[PDB]
Amino acid sequence: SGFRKMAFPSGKVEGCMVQVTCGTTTLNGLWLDDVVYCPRHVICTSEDMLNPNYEDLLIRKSNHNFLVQAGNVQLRVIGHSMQNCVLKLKVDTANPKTPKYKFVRIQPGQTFSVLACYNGSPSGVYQCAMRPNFTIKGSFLNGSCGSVGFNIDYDCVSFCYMHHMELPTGVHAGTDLEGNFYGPFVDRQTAQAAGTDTTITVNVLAWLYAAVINGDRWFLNRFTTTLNDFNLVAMKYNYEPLTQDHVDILGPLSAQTGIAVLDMCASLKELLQNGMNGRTILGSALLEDEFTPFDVVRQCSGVTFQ
Amino acid sequence: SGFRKMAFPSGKVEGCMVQVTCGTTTLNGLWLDDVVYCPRHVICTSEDMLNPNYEDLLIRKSNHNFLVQAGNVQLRVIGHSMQNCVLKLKVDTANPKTPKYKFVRIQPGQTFSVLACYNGSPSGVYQCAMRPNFTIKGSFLNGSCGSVGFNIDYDCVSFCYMHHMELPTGVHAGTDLEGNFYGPFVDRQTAQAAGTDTTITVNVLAWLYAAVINGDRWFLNRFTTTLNDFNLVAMKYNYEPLTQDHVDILGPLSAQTGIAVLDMCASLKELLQNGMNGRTILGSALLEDEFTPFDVVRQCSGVTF
Ligand SMILES: O=C(NC[C@H]1CCCO1)NC1CCCC1
Ligand SMILES: [Cl-]
Repeated sequence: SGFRKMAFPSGKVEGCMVQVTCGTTTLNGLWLDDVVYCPRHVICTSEDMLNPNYEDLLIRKSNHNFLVQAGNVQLRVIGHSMQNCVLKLKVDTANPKTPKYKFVRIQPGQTFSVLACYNGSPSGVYQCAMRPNFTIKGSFLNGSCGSVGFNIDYDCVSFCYMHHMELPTGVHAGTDLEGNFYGPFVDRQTAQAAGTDTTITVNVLAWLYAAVINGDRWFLNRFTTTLNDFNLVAMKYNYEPLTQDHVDILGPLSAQTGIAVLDMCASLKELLQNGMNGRTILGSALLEDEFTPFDVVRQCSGVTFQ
Repeated sequence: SGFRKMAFPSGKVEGCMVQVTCGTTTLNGLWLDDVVYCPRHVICTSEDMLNPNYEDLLIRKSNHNFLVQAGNVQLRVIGHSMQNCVLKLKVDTANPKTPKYKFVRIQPGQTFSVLACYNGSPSGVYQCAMRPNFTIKGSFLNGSCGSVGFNIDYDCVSFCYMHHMELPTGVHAGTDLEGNFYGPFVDRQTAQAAGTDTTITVNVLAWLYAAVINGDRWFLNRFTTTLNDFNLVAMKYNYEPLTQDHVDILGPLSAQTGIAVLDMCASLKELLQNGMNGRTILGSALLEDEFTPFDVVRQCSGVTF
């Protein structure tokens, strides 16, 4: 039993991290097979920050303007190309530590692990979610660009995020491993701001189901709600609307606990109205929204504590 | 910027985990050099666990009674012995992925990373604190025994914890890697309860410093206090006493922020007496106590391995 923010074991990703330097700029790259992936903004100088013409800057680079270092080894770059906002450096050696891997673009609400790195070396691992406003609430310092987000479902590493920048409110933005930004952001230093963020309702509901599995019952009630009435209330607290898709996703947790999804929705409406009254749920005095239905089933027993 | 509960990268430990089976029991072992470490309770039947005589159970066993699997490879056990509540299985092959390591016993208040494992496969990593009552608040299912906890210093892994059991309240108890329990626990199926727990004051202060570094400042005030005055308040709230060593350890953060420890102590006094008055700190409505001063400096400085 117990319930914790849990990251994937980072080892398979650790063996892929390298350092990339171009000019005076050093950041992280991801070395899979014979390609190193990194943010294309590595090729910018100071006057290129507002309105870089990436095609123009890249054509001006030779292979030997890129210093790539894997531990103590220099890897020789033998080719370069750009894909959207990611740079792809061809090197003369395939990474012998390359895991089984794939690239996946995720949707808001999904969770993943981040391996934060500086100078091609891992600093730490933690769990994040893609926020509804397409940002992530990370922990990143200068030098952390090129750090990646990943899942490991069943021996294969699914890469879903690469870190590019910090926005003015202190939240983070980046791309998939095909170089497409999450959300409306661009790799320019022009003024940009995240939209107002909301709470990931389906994830909160999942976490309430986790609480019940771990033996909490204090927040349950005898009421139910229509889906529509729930949404009208929830939106007044800056909660995301719950779709029928979301209702379906919670069906297994519903069945394992014997509490219907709209039954649980009524608990959540009550909690938003009353607060916790000095109590906690699973070690929090807030409603947690960074655990998916899938995370909860994976982390929990298949036996409820009644 | 930003601040998260962050584990050490687990790769160096992932390469050390194996599966150990004795009779019908499978759990995890730690393979370092030519020895596999695991909980001694692996050898017990259900009946045994009520009142075990480990000495007697162990002499009765031989090498071939222990099945050690590292992925698809069977290790040959060539010897066995017990040290406290840990079993040591000598194997015919040194682990070629053995990292630079040592065995270290930690103190209550200190944090570490747990690599939760099942059937010898790493499953998840998370950061824990050793509670004042010597439990950890972990996340463990059946098959997790023998999972380990550790810190990293440069390239050196310090192993500090091996998971043995769950207590009735859902908290967890285990040993150091020399088999000595943390806390007043024994490895048998009998009635055991954790003592009443306390809050780790120096860690709360470190977290308030992390909040300030990240621009979260509402709880700061013009006041200061004395160790004596604070401790009298704190002890009233089941907060551990703040020692002078604790104050010295916070010195780096006090200097980096311009909030002196006793200045920050005055803020924490008010939070205890008054609550958070509807606010949050670093996205929490509780006072978090599972980050050490060292944790905060490391995370906010960007130390690497
Ligand atoms: O439908 C999903 N995301 C998009 C929604 C969430 C906020 C508004 O739009 N599902 C995610 C949660 C479960 C795993 C992925
Ligand atoms: Cl997704």
